Amino acid sequence: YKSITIATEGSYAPYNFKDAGGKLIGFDIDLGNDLCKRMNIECKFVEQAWDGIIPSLTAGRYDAIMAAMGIQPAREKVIAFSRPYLLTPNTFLTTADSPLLKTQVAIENLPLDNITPEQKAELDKFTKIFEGVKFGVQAGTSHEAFMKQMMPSVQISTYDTIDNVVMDLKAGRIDASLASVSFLKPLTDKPDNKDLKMFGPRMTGGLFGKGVGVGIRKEDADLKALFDKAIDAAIADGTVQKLSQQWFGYDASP
Ligand SMILES: N=C(N)NCCC[C@@H](C(=O)O)N1C(=O)CC[C@@H]1C(=O)O
Repeated sequence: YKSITIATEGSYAPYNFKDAGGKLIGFDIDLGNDLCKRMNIECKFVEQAWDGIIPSLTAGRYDAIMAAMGIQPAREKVIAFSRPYLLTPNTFLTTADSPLLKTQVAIENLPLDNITPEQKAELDKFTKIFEGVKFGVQAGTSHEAFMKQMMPSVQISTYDTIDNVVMDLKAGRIDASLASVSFLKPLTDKPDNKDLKMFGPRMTGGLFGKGVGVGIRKEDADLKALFDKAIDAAIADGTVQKLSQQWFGYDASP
């Protein structure tokens, strides 16, 4: 390889978004550039809407995806992934005045790989509390899949971008949402968002898979091996931890 094009969304701060000059910035951009430097590959980042991000990769419009993409089992049927470059659980979001905040959480860290009767009872409790609660999630995500598969009785609205979900939550058009802690913690840490709060179990596994990875075509085994070697090196030397603290305000490195 000499040069690659990496697609990102540009609507998921602080992983990938746009600066004042309209340039793509974020953890995914800084990490992508760092990995390409380690691989000795010229790096170009391109903006791509979420709906076509995977088919544009398999159609050969670009070489890789770095766009806060969970290493999701359903996506693994279509594309390959690098080893994880970030780890995160997933949790709920509501307003600071919501009565949902008073809900007791019985299972703080809830793994979904092998749901026990105890874990199912906790999911069922939140499903019942969510009756009559209007949820909003980003379309085409594991958050949409979790609500449709694990909480089908809950009213759900899907949105083109997470920015429109947050806008409708602030406006009172929806009552709650679901996204990763890596997205929600920096969002709720902003003084701009003192009126928003994370709540509920912090979920991992199951349909979410494990970690965030670089999406790569299945046939590009050499490119995956190059990314995996570079990611291992960037974790080992503290680069992923450094960039995670810079963008997220905490260490989400594997
Ligand atoms: N708009 C974007 N560029 N990405 C949205 C990814 C949302 C979701 C996913 O992959 O479907 N995520 C998870 O399931 C774990 C990590 C990731 C997230 O919410 O940060």
